[PDB]
Amino acid sequence: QQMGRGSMCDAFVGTWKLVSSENFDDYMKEVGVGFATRKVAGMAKPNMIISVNGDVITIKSESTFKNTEISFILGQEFDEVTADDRKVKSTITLDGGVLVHVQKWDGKSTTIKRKREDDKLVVECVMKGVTSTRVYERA
Ligand SMILES: CC(C)Cc1ccc([C@H](C)C(=O)O)cc1
Repeated sequence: QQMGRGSMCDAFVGTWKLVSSENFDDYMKEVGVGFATRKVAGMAKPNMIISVNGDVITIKSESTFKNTEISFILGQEFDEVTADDRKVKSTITLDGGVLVHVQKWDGKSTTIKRKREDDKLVVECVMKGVTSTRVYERA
């Protein structure tokens, strides 16, 4: 085994904490999340842990609502059970410097984008015409 080199994806790696959220309840409504789940999920201030090991990216969300973990290879679709218990087919790619996560279920689709902006990790969640912006800071 030799030490691998880095990647552009290293800008995402680390431990992040949610510091702001806008329009998340409206995004969740558009997604189809029920009232009680929306209320509890909207209160959560997760930590998000992003790591890379070879071609495998792991995104771990630790919260008081749910914990989730996904591991994947860019461009390669996988099964995901979301925090609100949708069973989706997901593909994550890069669009420039943006991690683009598309989730498909029940004939619906939503896109989550993660991008570095200054010292922040900005998350855009889009369902149809509804966008929510969530901002993480280094933990
Ligand atoms: C709560 C439900 C809609 C699933 C869910 C949970 C977290 C997030 C964003 C990506 C984040 O990690 O802050 C989007 C969607």
